[PDB]
Amino acid sequence: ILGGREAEAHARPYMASVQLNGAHLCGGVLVAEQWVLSAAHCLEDAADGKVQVLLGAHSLSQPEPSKRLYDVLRAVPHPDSQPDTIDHDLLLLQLSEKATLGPAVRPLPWQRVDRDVAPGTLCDVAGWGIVNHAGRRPDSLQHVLLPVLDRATCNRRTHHDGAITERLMCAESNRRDSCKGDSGGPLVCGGVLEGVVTSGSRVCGNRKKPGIYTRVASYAAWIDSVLA
Ligand SMILES: O=C(Nc1cccc(Br)n1)[C@@H]1SCCN1C(=O)Cn1ncc2ccccc21
Repeated sequence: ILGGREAEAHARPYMASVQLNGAHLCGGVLVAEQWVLSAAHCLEDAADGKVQVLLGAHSLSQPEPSKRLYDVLRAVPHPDSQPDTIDHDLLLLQLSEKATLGPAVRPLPWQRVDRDVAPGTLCDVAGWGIVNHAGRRPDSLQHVLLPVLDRATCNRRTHHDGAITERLMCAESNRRDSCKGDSGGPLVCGGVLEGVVTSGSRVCGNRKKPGIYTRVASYAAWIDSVLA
């Protein structure tokens, strides 16, 4: 998270860390007791290794009572996802067993009604992604409040040149943004999951290239289908 604050310890119980060989790769959001929603390209450059979801954390390294590592029993990518495109950049991970729910582990209600988030709405994106352009990996959870940018502005040739589909949404990127490793993370507006940070390689902190987030309500039927 570029230009953000450190998150309040365990204030976002839905928050998950998709890790490979004890190193954080992507953010994730607990959508059900045994399901974590993330991005489709998080396990791409992955070598022979242990893929695990960390729940109940604030610090990745320090011990916490709430912290629990889970094995990925099933990794369901969106059928229409491709490595080449940021479209349908969703991946549902089923945990080895149901998550032990508590004040620090609670699934987030995700938007089921397909309505665009009103441009200007202040949304909260959190993650353990790089905090500076030098690539400093934060140990503790970080977050930033970004206003939703309208698709028309986002699709300008100077911006994303029509790449933002009706299934995607945007947020402002002037210094304050989401970045590398924030991918797969949640975009929460009014305590409800609206977007998922894309795992597509982009350029953070520049206002002319806004943040791209996959609208969950746009893929509500697929999520429902998988979780059942
Ligand atoms: O690269 C990734 N994770 C990573 C790398 C270094 C440091 C940290 Br913290 N996390 C994940 S796994 C493969 C796709 N990923 C992305 O973060 C993709 N992505 N998402 C935004 C972004 C910006 C610049 C470059 C890549 C970007």
